[PDB]
Amino acid sequence: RPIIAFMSDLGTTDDSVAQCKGLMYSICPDVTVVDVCHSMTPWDVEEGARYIVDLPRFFPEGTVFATTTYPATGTTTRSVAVRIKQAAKGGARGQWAGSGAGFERAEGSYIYIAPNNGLLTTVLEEHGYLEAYEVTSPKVIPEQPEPTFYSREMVAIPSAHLAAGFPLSEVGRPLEDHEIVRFNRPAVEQDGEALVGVVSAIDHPFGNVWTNIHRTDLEKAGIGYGARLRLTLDGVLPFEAPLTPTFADAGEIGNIAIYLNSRGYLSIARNAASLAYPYHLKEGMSARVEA
Amino acid sequence: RPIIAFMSDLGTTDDSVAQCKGLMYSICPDVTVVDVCHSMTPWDVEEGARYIVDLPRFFPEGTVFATTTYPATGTTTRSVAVRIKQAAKGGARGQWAGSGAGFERAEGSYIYIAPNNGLLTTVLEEHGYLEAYEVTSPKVIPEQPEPTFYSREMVAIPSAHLAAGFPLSEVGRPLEDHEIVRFNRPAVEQDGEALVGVVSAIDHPFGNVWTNIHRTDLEKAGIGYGARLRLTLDGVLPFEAPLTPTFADAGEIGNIAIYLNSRGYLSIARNAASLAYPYHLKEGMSARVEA
Amino acid sequence: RPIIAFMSDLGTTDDSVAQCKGLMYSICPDVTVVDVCHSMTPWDVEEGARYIVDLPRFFPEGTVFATTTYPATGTTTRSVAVRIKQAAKGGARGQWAGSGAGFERAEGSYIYIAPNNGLLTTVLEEHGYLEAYEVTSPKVIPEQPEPTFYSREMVAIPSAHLAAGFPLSEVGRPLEDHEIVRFNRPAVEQDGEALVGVVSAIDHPFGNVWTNIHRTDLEKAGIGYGARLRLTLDGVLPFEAPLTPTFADAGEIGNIAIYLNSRGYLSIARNAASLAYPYHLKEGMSARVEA
Amino acid sequence: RPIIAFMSDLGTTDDSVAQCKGLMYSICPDVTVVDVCHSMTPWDVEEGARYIVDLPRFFPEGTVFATTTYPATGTTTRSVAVRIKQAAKGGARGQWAGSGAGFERAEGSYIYIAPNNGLLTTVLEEHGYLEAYEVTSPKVIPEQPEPTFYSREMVAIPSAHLAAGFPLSEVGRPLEDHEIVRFNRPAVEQDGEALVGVVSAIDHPFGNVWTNIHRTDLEKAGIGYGARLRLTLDGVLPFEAPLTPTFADAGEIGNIAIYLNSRGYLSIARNAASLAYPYHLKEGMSARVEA
Amino acid sequence: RPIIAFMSDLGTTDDSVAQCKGLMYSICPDVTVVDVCHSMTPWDVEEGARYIVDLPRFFPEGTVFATTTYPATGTTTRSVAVRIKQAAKGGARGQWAGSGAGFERAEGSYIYIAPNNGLLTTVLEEHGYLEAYEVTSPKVIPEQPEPTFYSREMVAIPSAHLAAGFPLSEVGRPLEDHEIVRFNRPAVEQDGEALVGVVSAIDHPFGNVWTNIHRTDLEKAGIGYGARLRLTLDGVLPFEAPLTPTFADAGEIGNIAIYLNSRGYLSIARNAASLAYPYHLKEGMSARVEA
Amino acid sequence: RPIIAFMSDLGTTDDSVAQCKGLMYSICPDVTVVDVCHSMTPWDVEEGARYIVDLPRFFPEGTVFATTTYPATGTTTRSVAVRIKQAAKGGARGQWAGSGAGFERAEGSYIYIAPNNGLLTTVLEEHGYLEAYEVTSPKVIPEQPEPTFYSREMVAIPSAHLAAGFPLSEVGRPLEDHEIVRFNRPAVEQDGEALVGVVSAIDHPFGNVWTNIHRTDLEKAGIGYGARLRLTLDGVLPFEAPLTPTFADAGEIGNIAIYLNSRGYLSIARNAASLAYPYHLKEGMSARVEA
Repeated sequence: RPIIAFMSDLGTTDDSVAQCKGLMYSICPDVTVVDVCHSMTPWDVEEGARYIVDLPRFFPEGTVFATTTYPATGTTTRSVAVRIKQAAKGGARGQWAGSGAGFERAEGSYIYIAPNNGLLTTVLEEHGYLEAYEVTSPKVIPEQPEPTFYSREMVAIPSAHLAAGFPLSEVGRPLEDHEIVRFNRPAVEQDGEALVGVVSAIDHPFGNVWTNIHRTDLEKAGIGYGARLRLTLDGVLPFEAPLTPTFADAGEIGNIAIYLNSRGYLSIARNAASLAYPYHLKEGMSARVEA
Repeated sequence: RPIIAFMSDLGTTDDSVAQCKGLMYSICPDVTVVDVCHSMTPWDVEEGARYIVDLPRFFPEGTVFATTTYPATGTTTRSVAVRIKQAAKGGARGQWAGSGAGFERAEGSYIYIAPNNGLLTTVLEEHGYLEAYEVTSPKVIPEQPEPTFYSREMVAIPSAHLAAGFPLSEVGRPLEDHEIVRFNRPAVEQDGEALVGVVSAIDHPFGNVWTNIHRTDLEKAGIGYGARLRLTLDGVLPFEAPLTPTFADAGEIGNIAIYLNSRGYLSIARNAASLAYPYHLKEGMSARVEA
Repeated sequence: RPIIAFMSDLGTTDDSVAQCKGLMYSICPDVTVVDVCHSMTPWDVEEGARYIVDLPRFFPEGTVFATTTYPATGTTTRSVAVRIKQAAKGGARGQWAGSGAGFERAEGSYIYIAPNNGLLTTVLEEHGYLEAYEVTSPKVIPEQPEPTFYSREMVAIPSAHLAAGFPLSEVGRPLEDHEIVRFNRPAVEQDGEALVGVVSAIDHPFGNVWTNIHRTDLEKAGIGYGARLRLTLDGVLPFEAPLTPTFADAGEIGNIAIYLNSRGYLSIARNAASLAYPYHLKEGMSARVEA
Repeated sequence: RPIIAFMSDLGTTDDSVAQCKGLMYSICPDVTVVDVCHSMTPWDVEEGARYIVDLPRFFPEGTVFATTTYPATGTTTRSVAVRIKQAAKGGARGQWAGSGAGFERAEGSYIYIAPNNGLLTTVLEEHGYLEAYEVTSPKVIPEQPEPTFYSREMVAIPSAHLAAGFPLSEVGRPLEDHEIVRFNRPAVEQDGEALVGVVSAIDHPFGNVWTNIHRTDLEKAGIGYGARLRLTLDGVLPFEAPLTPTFADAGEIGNIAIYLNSRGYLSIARNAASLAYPYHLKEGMSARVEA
Repeated sequence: RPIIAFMSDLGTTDDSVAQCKGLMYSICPDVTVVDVCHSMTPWDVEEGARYIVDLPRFFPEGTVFATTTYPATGTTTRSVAVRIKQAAKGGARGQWAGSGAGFERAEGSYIYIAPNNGLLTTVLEEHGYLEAYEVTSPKVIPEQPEPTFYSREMVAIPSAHLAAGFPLSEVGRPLEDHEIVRFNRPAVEQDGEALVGVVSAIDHPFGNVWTNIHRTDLEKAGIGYGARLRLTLDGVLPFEAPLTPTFADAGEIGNIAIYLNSRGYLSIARNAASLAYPYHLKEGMSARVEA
Repeated sequence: RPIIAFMSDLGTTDDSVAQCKGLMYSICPDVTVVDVCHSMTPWDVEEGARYIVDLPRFFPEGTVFATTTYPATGTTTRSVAVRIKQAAKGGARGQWAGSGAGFERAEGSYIYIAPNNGLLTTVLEEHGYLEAYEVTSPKVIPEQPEPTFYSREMVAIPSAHLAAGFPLSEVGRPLEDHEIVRFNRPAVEQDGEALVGVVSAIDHPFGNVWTNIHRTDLEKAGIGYGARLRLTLDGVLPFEAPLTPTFADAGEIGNIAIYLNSRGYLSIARNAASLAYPYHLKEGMSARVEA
């Protein structure tokens, strides 16, 4: 029952993803390929990271995550395959996914194969890893790899091999922690009683506004459900609401809610209407929260 | 060979759909998940209805349709699961689908699971149903559901359990008919010789115009195949043609044709050209027809 | 593991594709359906041909290609099914796809099924074919096809039967080469010591400019890696650079690279930046090249 | 997935069984056919029952037992198809079979199909049944059955339809418990402090002797492990020994051991030597035990 | 879904058959090997013929029949492969096999492969054939065959290739009819109103007596069900019984029945008791029948 | 595609093997179970050895050989699982099995699992081994094994786990060479010019006589094909014939042939007739050869 969950910047308007899928089913005959999304901004490793960090707990043990945008295609720079440690609990609260109490997952049950460009920064940060290797072996990549299509050559093809049970440690040499590339991110800043962050994403197609202020940052200022909040966007736009668990807790359609999203971050939205689209609110704008 | 066909307002640009899927494969490992589409206007129940009403006859018996947009997420509202009666004969004229004489479907062979928010209105009206239940069991939903992601918690997760053979009647108590929320289907109003209707959809990506005027509406006022027809849109733009089967019957590329769509409503289009896009014609415009 | 690769003009915004997939699973329960893409410009056969031509070397032998845009729906015109000859060697060097030396594909291993409207022009040009038949038999198409949906009736349905092992030569009469429709392909013309051509596509979502000038055309001019080049677009915009293997060989992020793409064509791009989008460069602009 | 386990009196020296197996693959192409044995004494239903009573706990759920000796072939009699109740814990202590703590089987997971001549007597005594039906529908048996081959016609063929998923209750009319034939079973009689029974089988190829005296029959006389016992066979030959778990607990090769077999019955044997054969001990000799 | 049905004189007491099977799976991984029998009397082609002649109608179309006893192992003799024409109807009345009306089989649908030593005589007589080839290709046999195991080298290995889809006509040169060895078949002789044949087999494990006098011989003599018959065996045993369809019509257990076996031949037996065994009746004893 | 090849002393007259196969299918649903044989003399390890020693080359790599005769059942004695090194060449010549030049088999591609009672003595001599383990883990055996059926509990069940891909080294502690029991192998003795051995087996159903004098015993003593030989059985029957490759090279049916068998060992037989049976020759009689 092997599965590959597939995330790229290849787009949905041509045959790029199909080329990758064909090779996958060739290497691992009865694999299931699951598309995450393929429409991220090319080269934005920070954005791709967001689409893959919370994946593991939803998926059956032994899932291979094939995640790629490949700015430096055709250079010396290679792919990293890693085995993660803890399929982290996620969510507003911090639980497993599934019916009942949830589906608890065993340690070291997921592999990520990605270019070594920092795409995995937040995966390693939240899940840890037990082992990591550079992907070099003639058995899992082409001997003459196409210079313009490294997602196919250096990610898709070897993810399929992994999926089929080609042993992880046989793909190439082990990498020291310092050889695995990370991007940097400003942390949530404190300002007395105030937390200062950024709008990290607009949640499409709804136009909810996700921040980088996490519950653990909030409850650092002793902030939890019911707290009467002021949340300033773009430095000039206050917004006052109490911290609620959902959209409908604001009353009337169109009314403002400040809440915790399903990845656990502080968000703002309207009840059954768009917040972000009418006022052109954007990823990148400042976000401050206070009691 | 269990199948879940999946429709949502989740979008195609993030990991939301993938999370649902992972759970689907976690619950029912042998399942095939088929995308319907994920790009409907959020909170537009009438639009989502349109994409799910015709599904059943095309699919193998035993298929679960997981269809969701969840405006009321995090509240007390619970999903409804229904066994439909008839896989209604369709086409533009009334038939089974498939090669030969088409594949006949036994009654009672499909299950829809959806928020009780009206999404199933046209499904129930076109197919009828044998049994309906509230989805409340912790055997098929989380004991602790995520307040802002009910499509995943209350539709995706239980559909998989239904797909895997969990007995329909164990998911929760049976619902009486009026407990199933309906949206209103405003009637085609008679004025003189003319039927005062509406454009119910633009058929993308061709840009044909679909109306809410059924054969039995034109039949009620005499109108049938071969009649010369005056259709006015938005109270401004007129068109005139005989009722025909396909777009090429109109003659030259770009010629207007008026027909019955592959589901039986009065439609209009150009031949191998777009009618809607160059004149900015929209869903919601008034549509009047006279002979 | 029979596979169907599916390319249509049906869009990603309604239930059209799902109707096709449903029938595909009804006819051939073990089938794996792989989406190529579904978002081509309606009635742009040259555009669709582009997304299907390079497909075959990537899939396991036996794969059926279901490829469809049906301008002439509901008329006399029937589909053509072809067993191709060579699964060609593609890319900037010309080789097999996959790990190792690649995956060698036996001759006559692939079937295409398409409207006889010229969609398969570059497929027949590049792979050749061994047999070709008109798809007319009631065992493989509906006895009464829906007039306005020929992709479902004349392509998807019979593709599934073919995937299931229905003998190719039984779908209808064999076709002589002259009965298979082609579109015109603009030649490369001469003026001074310069190959004159055209921009054949914008590579989305990167903004890369792909021309129709083949490596074999440059090889006739005496041009391999490292020759300074004057490439003019639209008849006013000039560019200058040597032929290099990848984007990184331009130096600075934003610098011009002139390369051969993963299909083997003269192309122009920016290193980790977009060329086409900022200057509104388009499929169809003149493309003149000189050393 | 689907399994048929087949036990017959057809022998192993001709094509009888292969004619059946071929019909099984014709009807259910995915089936796996497991031979139980085919060499029972023709018309000896007590012997045939022995080879099938303990079958269920060992096989995956859904498995079908095709079990036949048909002395009444060509007459008005029909087979009975039964869904049994519990896969009832077996062995010299009672437990599920398998690695770890064994494999748990849900109730109602198995189907036996057999002539209604008493073959299933001990199956129904030990496992119970939830439902039972006469096999008469022409959907599952030949319209014109071979008169002298009822094993193939009324057992094999319909066994395959059941394995394929035909509804049990659609094979024929339900049977009241009294319509199901049973053979008479020798009771364990009491004579002073002693239990008088019978030799129920010789265990080939080891020459072990099995009696019809159960662990439960012994618990009544206050007999468990380590009790010194005397056993008289055929009315002439006596033996004396304690009750031990295994053969090697007797010491010397060839030493007498008295134990409970893998079904929990009072047995007698020699340690890695044959008891029955040198002495011509036979199924059906009197068997008397006393402390 | 490819199938090999395997009949040999290899015996059941060693690894000989496992050796052939392992090769069979090596060549054709997806294959199902179905045992006919392996216990025939070595070098008795007439007996091996009886076990293979009635096989085709019970098996799915495409079945390869691998049938071998090889007295001439290690010489210049080669195997023969044949495509049979008609999968003949059989049984007491002459019908297709299976439920309902039984499963009709297409012409040209089975392949037999055997040493050219006469084993196929009755097969070719009953079914005819469309093509016959000598088996000599180094693609289907070893380049250096084991001199004493031609059943493995020249039947088992090639059958696997055939079942794998290797083209029949490529195995070697086509054979003319008289190149295929036949053994002599002694005719049933007419004697006034009587028919004079022989006992062709004892039907194990029951000890029913099978003659070579076919139903078409009987009906040519005016004999049919309900005819009062004298059937003299061994010259001196004038049995008397009506020709009845089955054993039970004889009445009491042990009573003599004269019937037509599942091959359509005149037979004699006891109702639920053995005829051959207690009186030592054997293959080769004269059989005369008359009203 | 996993295979268990299965050899035992369980017999074919009851449900013992069926019990083992059901557990095999429970554990590894997609396994194909191949019967070697089940009719060896109980407790005779020398004989079981013979049926398993030549297996490897004929089978697909990854095959698990489940081989068992379990005298010391119920004790502390445990099963040993071994990964062999060399899938040795065999036959008279010394080659690979299969068509063409044969199918070479990679090093360490087969696993044997057997009681530690010496059944593997000849497997390890012929094949070598890379790793050997005591089978003890509750992951691969029952926590409470049935004391009279260790073949099932300690061989069958764990062989299924190994076929299912449970890591070899995790069944229990590694075993040193001297912890692996072997039986005695009294050797071929040189008597000046004579070689003195023993009749190692009578080849059923043919009654050919196999010695333990190998081809290397002969080629070392300058005896190859063509040699005029004197072969003395029982110390008193001095047969005389040339060394030929096959039976038919002796001329007339019934004639005496001295040859090399398919295992490579010196043999005597008749051409198309039995040597052993008429004269009651036996396994264990003396066997002297000389030129």
